[PDB]
Amino acid sequence: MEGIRRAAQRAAEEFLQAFPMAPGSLFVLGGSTSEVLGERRPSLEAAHAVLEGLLPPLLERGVHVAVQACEHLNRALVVERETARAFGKEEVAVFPHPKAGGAKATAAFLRFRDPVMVESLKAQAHGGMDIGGVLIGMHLRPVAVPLRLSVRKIGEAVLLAAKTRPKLVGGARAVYTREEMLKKLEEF
Amino acid sequence: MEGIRRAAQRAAEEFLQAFPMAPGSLFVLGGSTSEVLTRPSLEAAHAVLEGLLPPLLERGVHVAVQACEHLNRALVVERETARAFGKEEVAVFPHPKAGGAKATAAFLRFRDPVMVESLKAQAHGGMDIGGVLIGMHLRPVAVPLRLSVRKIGEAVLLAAKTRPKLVGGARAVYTREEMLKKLEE
Amino acid sequence: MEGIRRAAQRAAEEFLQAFPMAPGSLFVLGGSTSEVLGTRPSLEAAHAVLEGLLPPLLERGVHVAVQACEHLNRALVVERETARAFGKEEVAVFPHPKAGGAKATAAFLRFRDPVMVESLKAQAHGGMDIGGVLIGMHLRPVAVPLRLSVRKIGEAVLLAAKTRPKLVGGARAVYTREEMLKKLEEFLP
Ligand SMILES: [Zn+2]
Ligand SMILES: [Zn+2]
Repeated sequence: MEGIRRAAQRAAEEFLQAFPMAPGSLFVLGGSTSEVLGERRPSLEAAHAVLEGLLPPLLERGVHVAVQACEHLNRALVVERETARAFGKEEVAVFPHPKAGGAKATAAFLRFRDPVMVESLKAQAHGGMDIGGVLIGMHLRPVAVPLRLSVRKIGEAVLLAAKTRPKLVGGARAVYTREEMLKKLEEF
Repeated sequence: MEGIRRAAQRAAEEFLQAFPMAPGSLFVLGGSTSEVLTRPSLEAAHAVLEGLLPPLLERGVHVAVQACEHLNRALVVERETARAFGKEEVAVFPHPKAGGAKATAAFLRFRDPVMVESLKAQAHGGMDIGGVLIGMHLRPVAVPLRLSVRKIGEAVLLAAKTRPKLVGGARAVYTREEMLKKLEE
Repeated sequence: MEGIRRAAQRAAEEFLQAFPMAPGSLFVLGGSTSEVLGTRPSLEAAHAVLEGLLPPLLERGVHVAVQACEHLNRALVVERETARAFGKEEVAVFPHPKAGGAKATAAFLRFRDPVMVESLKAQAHGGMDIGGVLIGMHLRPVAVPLRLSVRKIGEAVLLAAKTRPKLVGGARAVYTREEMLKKLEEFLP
């Protein structure tokens, strides 16, 4: 599953290269292991390979990671106790398993230190990835911006990565860069 | 009056046995001294507080005391509690005939008390002495606790803790074991 | 111009006298420099207003937000540390006089690490509105207008407001520690 493992690390590095997530920000991972393995039921092997490759890069930058479980658990997420506390998350009571929750949330639950399940992130993630068309947008804060990365797939699953950036505001006379602001000042 | 305190201490004792509230959590007390004895009693308020407060405070649990409905159930908390929990302070001073004896006894005993609008449903547990209701202050899901002490004085005691919502459909599981058993398959 | 900074300085001192804001509190400034002048904006008039109002607030550890005009949806300039302390949402834009006003632009130029934020989520404890631009949307309940001796800044009318807790309770309630102790006598032996 090395390529799953390898492709995972790559995307995480590419992502952070394009979106240098600061310490304390929050990252959300959603994905389907059945999709990662294609048409050949979930896979724990694949699950651990994805995490194996994806998590270190983010953890090294002190970025908090959340792993969304599937719809049978309402998409509650596996997070470290400290992340729930740092982000004011509401804990919900359930324990994931491949058949009820999925292999990726289950493997995350086993690999974390003091995992807890949370109802949602209250849409506070700053960036994240969707592996396999499971959807992760509900977890991201405005404004989500899809990121085209060179790594287009993790196994056979289509990879969708998104960063977030602030809303663009103000009317026809407004500007959006410091450079343009300075020109309006010279003109003034 | 010492018996009211003794029932209060046994209640607090049983309550924390079943729900060992951690440092930093919030307990809400609501109650009517009139029901413990329609005239409030500061004496009865002192006994209930002496019985309830020490075991909570020694655990680092924050305490809120709900005033009656004439002050719209605004509660008494230490200024630090209002700060840790992002509570909104309102302007009023309680007295037994408008606030009730217990909010009054708390306001006088607290180091730096403020009246707050509500706790924004943040409490992890509490007690209702006399059926005055405290549910609106508790975070989901409130689980009432059976304690041997069913009354304080002549007032019924309702005690409750809180716990996370149970979620997931028919295949979901709820204990680490059940999970393992599921992995082994 | 010095006349404008002096009226700003008097406004400030008097305001903080009537409402001694604590460190960590939040003050909101809104205004039209064109109104101060008595048309187009002026960075000089902005400069005079900020030099008069900001040193006394900052020395008390009060966080300051400066409201841009409606072309920028009244987003506000605040230090990044303030956006963070008050859980504010950063918005993407750069004010300039013609779009945002001179006051907000001067704040942005002067702050150390400025960011624009969408609103203050009505968390401000007090502020000033110079010229009738409105700042009430930024104040937490209950806003209380203060009458300062300083009524204008330049030609702009000055409106200053503090905030205080909602007064609650029915007919039997009391509102001072004094009234409370008296009510307790009457109950106690
Ligand atoms: Zn100057
Ligand atoms: Zn200066």
